[PDB]
Amino acid sequence: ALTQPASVSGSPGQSITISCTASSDFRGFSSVSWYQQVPGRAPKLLIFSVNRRPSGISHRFSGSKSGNTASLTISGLQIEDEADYHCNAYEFFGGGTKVFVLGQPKAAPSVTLFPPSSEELQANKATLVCLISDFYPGAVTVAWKADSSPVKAGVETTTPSKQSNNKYAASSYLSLTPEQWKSHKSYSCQVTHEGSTVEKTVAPT
Amino acid sequence: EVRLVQSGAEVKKPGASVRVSCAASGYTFTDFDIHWLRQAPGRGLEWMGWVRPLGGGVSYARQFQGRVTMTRDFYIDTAFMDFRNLKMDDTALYFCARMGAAREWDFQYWGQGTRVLVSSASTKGPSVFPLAPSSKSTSGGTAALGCLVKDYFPEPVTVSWNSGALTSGVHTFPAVLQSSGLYSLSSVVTVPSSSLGTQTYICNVNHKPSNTKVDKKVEPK
Repeated sequence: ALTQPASVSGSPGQSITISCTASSDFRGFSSVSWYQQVPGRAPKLLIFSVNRRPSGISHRFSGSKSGNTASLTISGLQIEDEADYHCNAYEFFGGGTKVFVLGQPKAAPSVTLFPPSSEELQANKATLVCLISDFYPGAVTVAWKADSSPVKAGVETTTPSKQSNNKYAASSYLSLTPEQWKSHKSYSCQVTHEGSTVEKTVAPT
Repeated sequence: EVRLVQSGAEVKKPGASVRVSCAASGYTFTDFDIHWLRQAPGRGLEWMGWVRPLGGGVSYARQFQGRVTMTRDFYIDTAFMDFRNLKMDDTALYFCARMGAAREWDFQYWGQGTRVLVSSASTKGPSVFPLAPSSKSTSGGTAALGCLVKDYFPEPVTVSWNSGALTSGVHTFPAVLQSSGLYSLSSVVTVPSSSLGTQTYICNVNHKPSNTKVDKKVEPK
């Protein structure tokens, strides 16, 4: 019964604020806690009673409350602040908020497209593998094309994950029958990132 | 000094059971309840219940009553969460947690998390297909070749090249989850394009859950 924004973006040095709103009927909302969590890892308590912070937590994190709405403010945004943030009051938790820190210059993706191997076609299967890497930020739109027609069915795209060099990578797979692959002139993996597009094409030849 | 250590990841079929332990240390075990929470994929945290080491009292959210049993062994300061008759939507990252000394529902101490995957899929070794290099995968002085590690379950697989002798240029991408419940990933290595006719390239795929190891030679085609 706690509502948080889906995401909040900022650039280093700025101050951002994440809200946590309870229902109108909520009598215990004065003991709000805030947590930082790298996805897949244990949360870390940041603020635990509107504004109290444990020992070892940066003073750049501060909490406040105005009626039914609590707020976590991050002063002097740093790249290390890029994580998920959760609020809770008693057993009730918010949905979580993804925080993005735009701390790198824009970087165009490199796209590599592999056709189905003949060894997979012999098994009467066919997979097109599109690998996207070294782009920043991590918001790409991947679109597949059969000849020039958009393809919706059979596509599976991962969410962009960070690499060692702080840039993102992702992979998109197009599953099709061998007859679908051999009956078209070509297939294309179209990657659009920050208004620019990189397109790779393969043909059953 | 305060530590909460949970047991390892689990993979189950709908209708099976699972026991997750939480070994506590660094404080007096009977002074704090041990809470249990879970995080579904792409979702927030969800409180499940707690167990009281002193006396063994428990409390549960409604949707877990009748399927979740929380206990403790106070001689070894370990709490247990028994989840029976699992459903597919019980797939989550499970946490045990302890409140801070303020005891104001501020979870200052968390276990490292336990992955519980509930899927109707069964263990399956991967099919390894070569991603052969061609003129449409070369970038001047370098060429991209790889291996398609297709339709395995569950995670993970590890991929190396030439028995670990090939390190630079290797990029193993995170796996994708097909709608069939099976996983697939790709592993590509950037190599000098002049070496395509002389150097042998072999990806070594290891899938411990199925006890399967595949060595796939990749050559230009």
